[PDB]
Amino acid sequence: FRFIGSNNYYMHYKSNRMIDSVLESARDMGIKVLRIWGFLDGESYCRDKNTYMHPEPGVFGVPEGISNAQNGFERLDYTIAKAKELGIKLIIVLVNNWDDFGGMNQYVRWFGGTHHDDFYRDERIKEEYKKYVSFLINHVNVYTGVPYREEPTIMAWELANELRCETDKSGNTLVEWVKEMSSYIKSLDPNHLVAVGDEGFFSNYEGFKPYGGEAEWAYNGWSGVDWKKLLSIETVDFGTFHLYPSHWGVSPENYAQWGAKWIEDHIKIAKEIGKPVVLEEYGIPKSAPVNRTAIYRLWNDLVYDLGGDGAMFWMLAGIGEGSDRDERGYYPDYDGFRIVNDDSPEAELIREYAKLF
Ligand SMILES: OC[C@H]1O[C@@H](O)[C@H](O)[C@@H](O)[C@@H]1O
Repeated sequence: FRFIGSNNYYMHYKSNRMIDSVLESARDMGIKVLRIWGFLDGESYCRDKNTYMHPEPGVFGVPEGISNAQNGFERLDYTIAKAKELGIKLIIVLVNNWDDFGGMNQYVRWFGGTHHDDFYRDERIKEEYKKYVSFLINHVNVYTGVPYREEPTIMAWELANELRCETDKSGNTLVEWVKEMSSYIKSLDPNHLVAVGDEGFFSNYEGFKPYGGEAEWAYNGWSGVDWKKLLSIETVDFGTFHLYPSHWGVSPENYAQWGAKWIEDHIKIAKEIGKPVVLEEYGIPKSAPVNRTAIYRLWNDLVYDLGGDGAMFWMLAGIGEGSDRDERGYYPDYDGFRIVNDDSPEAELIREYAKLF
């Protein structure tokens, strides 16, 4: 199974109209897999979206006594049931490295820690993450009757979006945490694939250096991620990597070749370990002084020709509503990476490549 995929982060708190639009757009475009968030941590983040998943330790869903709120499990249930109908598979990520939707720092605040990376080390935090993930994976979808652990529309669980641990540049903290949590998920759900959801950083591997000497930190272990070691974990089924040369220090004239080398290196390493590998987020800003579609074509050709298992752009949006609606009625392009199902050269490229993979 090889595919063109995408990402959408608002499938657990927006309306039926808006969810139907993203999933219908994916089906129309040929996008087979959508990577979505399965978390909403912290009372302030829940209140901001009027949607509750994990507002406090041991509270899953809407707090007793709060009325007029959405339950993010019910919105995720609706998303899964519609994806099932429309033939879209879902990768569902279980916490954010970043503060959007609470993330690791929200868990550290709950447990009175002092650094983001206490999330990997404090046993009280690790226990709360396992309680959350157990609740989610055992949750019975209210539109299908099928618990998520038995739902084939879900392709994979992912431990943590873009996990990093800068406080341990040896890589060992993340290896231990990924071993513990991926084994834990397999103990709950022996059916589904498990992956990490990280960006794919290397930790000073002989003969792997960045294109053009830019963004060395992504090759030399700065983030505390040793991707090869993570991919070798028995309870990890496939490797994930992300690609944003414009965020990482690469010059615009080097975005294409830096990204090309990044894809080549990840596929070579995963092929030697013998597990599948997915480029699960990539993006070039709409305003970059290069042809974004030709970069996306180059990177999709490389994944296709080198035998990578999937290429997933960040990100796909559909129609918008309320305060999230732009000049054409769509959910707005807030970050410069949005693609929608229109006549843009990027949308045309995605439709063309979805026919190939
Ligand atoms: O904070 C810097 C990092 O921020 C994240 O939001 C992005 O996804 C990364 O690409 C970036 O390196």
